[PDB]
Amino acid sequence: AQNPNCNIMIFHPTKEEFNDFDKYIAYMESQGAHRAGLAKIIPPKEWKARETYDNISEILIATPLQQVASGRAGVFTQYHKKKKAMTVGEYRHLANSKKYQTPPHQNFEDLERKYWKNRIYNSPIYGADISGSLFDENTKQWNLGHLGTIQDLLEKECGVVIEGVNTPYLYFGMWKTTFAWHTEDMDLYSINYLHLGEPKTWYVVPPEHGQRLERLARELFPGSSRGCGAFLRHKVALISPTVLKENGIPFNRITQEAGEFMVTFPYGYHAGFNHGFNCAEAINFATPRWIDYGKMASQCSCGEARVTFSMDAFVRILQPERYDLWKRGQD
Ligand SMILES: O=C(O)CNC(=O)C(=O)O
Ligand SMILES: [Mg+2]
Ligand code: NI
Ligand SMILES: [Zn+2]
Repeated sequence: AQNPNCNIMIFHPTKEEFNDFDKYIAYMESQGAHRAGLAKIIPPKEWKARETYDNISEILIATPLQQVASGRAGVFTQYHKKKKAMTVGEYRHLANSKKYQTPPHQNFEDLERKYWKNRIYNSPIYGADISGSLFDENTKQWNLGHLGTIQDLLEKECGVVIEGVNTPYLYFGMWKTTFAWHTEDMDLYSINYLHLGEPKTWYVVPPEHGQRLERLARELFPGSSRGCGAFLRHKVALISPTVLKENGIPFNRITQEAGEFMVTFPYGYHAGFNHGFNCAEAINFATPRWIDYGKMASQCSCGEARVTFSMDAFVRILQPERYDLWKRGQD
């Protein structure tokens, strides 16, 4: 078995190897990359996502989210308070202000220390889940707006034709902006490209150990756990690396820098934070190996997690028994 310790692998494809997305994903998994739940892909030195980022300030962040934390430094929830719309220009200016900017620090490790020590005492503002793309339409390789769609994958593998579309989302982050512990909708893959700015640190639990994370989360967030059998789908819970180590949860960590891709694999729980002003683009995707994960994925039926138009059809076809009660939570 490849990668038995489930370490995060880092790939350096050639421009030749970067031409066929599906085949490179299949390659990574032949080397055991999926066992970690997360891989990094450094694009060939000749590749670019677009020529410059000079004109992005006019993107609108229609609903910035102020991420308000409750709990203790290593175990907290966050609630997203909706703020007034602002442009990316305005946001970047806000991220760079004295109140919100990245503090002085020695290196990534010192900054990680400061994040976990001090996160709860500040409420950074996140521009998340904005439909759109920053890839140039002439970028042909690893263009997150030109991937084959999950609906087409399900059609090719399973023969069923469904409604729905699959498009990317932009995330504008600042220091301390946080993504809580989650897997993807329907335990899909994700791919994330860091277009510009400061890094993003990731924590990940190997898919084969995901249930151990869930068991800890039920113990750490006991009221949430009673309210919904899949409350991690709410994307509100944070657990520090220190806490994970204390409870023997297997995990890994890695820092993504501008110009790099990350791929999360089915049922790879991940969480993380932003080091400073940045912009990432991400999208979900599927492969043939995903299908069984999609069949077994948990669902939020309490009605908090409230998920896309396209997810309906995945639940309808892959989880027909759930379909009934799940759409009660989604209606
Ligand atoms: O970048 C972020 O804020 C969150 N991204 C993801 O969870 C992902 O790409 O799967
Ligand atoms: Mg613009
Ligand atoms: Ni994710
Ligand atoms: Zn729920």
